[PDB]
Amino acid sequence: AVLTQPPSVSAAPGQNVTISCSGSGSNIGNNFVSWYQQRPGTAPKLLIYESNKRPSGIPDRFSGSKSGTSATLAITGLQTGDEAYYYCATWAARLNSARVFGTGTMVTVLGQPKANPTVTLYPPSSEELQANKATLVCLISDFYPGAVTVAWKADSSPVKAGVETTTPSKQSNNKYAASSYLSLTPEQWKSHRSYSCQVTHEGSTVEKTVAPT
Amino acid sequence: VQLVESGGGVVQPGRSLRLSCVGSQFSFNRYGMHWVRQAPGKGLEWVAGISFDGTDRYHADNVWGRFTISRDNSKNTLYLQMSSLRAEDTALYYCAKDLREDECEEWPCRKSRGVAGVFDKWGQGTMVTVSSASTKGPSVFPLAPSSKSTSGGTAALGCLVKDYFPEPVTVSWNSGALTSGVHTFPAVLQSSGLYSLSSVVTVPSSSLGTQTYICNVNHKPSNTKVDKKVEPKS
Ligand SMILES: [Zn+2]
Ligand SMILES: [Zn+2]
Repeated sequence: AVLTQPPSVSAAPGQNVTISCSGSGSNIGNNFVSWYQQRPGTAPKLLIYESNKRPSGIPDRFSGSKSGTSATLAITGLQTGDEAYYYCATWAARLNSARVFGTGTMVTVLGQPKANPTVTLYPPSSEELQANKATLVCLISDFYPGAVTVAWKADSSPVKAGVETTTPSKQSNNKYAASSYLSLTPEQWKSHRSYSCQVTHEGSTVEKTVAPT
Repeated sequence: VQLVESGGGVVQPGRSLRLSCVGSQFSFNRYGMHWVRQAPGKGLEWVAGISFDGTDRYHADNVWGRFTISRDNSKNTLYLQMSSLRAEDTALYYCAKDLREDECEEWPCRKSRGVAGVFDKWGQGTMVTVSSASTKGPSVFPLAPSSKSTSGGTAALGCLVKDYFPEPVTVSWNSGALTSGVHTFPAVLQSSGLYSLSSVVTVPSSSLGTQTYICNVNHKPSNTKVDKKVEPKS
């Protein structure tokens, strides 16, 4: 079981944003929810506890609500320091291989125009195949805001095993970059007609495809 | 309120490790405590929890039967005894304080409030790495341009730097004579403990029959350098 959150939300300074946390039932539906903030190179910080109560020192901009199996965090008057990751949590969600924390969500304070990712997908080199290894490489560059969702497919089928993906990183031109690798046996590689890398960013998904020679 | 973690280093699978978190500037004996972990660069994951006196212990199912949380209030110290480590246990381990202030009401403690499951204070954390990998240099493979690039526009050519340890690795192109059509990406932590990254450069397609392109990888921790020529091939 999981507390699913949106991968990302974005807004200009001063605007309002909302973040959802959906579960059940046995967790949210009958239990308190807490929200935590985490800025890049620091430790998490409690923003909300008992659904809507703030600890001391937390701006009144941050508010929490809860309805049915969904909880919600709300930030009014977005400031630049609000750009961070946000996680929802409930102490009930530990009880069956389930995760206490949400997924969670990246909040972006817009400070430049949005940019769609340039996606490049490389098949395994012949040199790597002669070494009895196959690695598919998906490179995603020059996108903003810095949040993407990468998914792999083998022909029409979805893939999750053998996949590793990096967190987005700030390039020199203030835009973001990321990469995803799909590690593979030449048998697996040759067994399908094609493999595809699907990158999702801002209501758009670009899929690139490669096939055995 | 201060939480300081320690004990986190590199370690091999199957073996063991004991993490420690010392707390100060608060009544450590009145609050429950939690161990929470964060693998890079992912989300938070609650590992273990303990009440103020240690009568009530909680462990995630990921670690049930191989991790054990404990505390010594006489020394204001929290302990996480990890055994049978796995590569999946590789993460940054945070010590976190439970929100609820607790005292015993009836006489272990018969009647109590218990932990709340809310983490109001954290402590930067200590890194635990599980890898059976000793120091070794990378294998470099060419990421060749698309065949459908001949004449006209542009082409992305790169090199894949695979299976090395530890960090860091650096990549240049043509000995520094080529510095921007260029992206060098962060590395990934493969399941084998070994690291991998890629570097790509975008150039004109007409230049792919005259100009030679070479990626220069440097991996100092293993005293290795690798120069790889990236050809269009057929
Ligand atoms: Zn670029
Ligand atoms: Zn297939």
